[PDB]
Amino acid sequence: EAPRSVDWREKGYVTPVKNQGQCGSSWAFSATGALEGQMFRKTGRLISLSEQNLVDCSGPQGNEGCNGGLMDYAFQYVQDNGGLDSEESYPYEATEESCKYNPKYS
Amino acid sequence: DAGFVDIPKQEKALMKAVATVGPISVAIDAGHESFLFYKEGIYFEPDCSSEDMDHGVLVVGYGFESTESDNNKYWLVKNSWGEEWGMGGYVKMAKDRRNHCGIASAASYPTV
Repeated sequence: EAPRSVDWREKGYVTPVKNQGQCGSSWAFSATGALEGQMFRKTGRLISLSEQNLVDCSGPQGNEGCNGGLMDYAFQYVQDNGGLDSEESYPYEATEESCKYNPKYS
Repeated sequence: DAGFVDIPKQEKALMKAVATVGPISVAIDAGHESFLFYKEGIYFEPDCSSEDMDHGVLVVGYGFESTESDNNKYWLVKNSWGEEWGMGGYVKMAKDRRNHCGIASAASYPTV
């Protein structure tokens, strides 16, 4: 039967609490938290992942940056992109910016 | 190939997924001042909707308060409004009270 109590923080699956600031990006923090947990499940490594990479780059999958989004659209972006950058390499700005992975027009 | 698994809209299905998979993304109705000013304890808001969710959060576990005589189960939820909100940034959401705030209505996790 399922246990009576479960707390994945005790097992090392959860990063510290973050602050989305003045931006409607809770969908991105929910999605990075679930991805941080499944990458720890797979590899035993807990790394804070980038909500900014989702806010800036997952518009093709249906998200709207600081104007709202869905965790499933963020998970589709992760699979399309082959992963997600770390928070340390692609830090949070609490505003939608250009996706550096978009070549744009030249 | 979609990159995620959707959990059926039921708290027992969510409980099994949390126990077997790890933290799960969920959405809740966070549009009540009781949640904006939440500080501690099991959160129960009589006027919460199980259909109109507007805020994504992360279920990292579940448990129960043995010194409370009924309505004592909760979901352990990580929010993203910083550590000064709630219990160091976390909230204990009422569990097994008719899908309170829609916590089991839009639950999923990524495939890796």
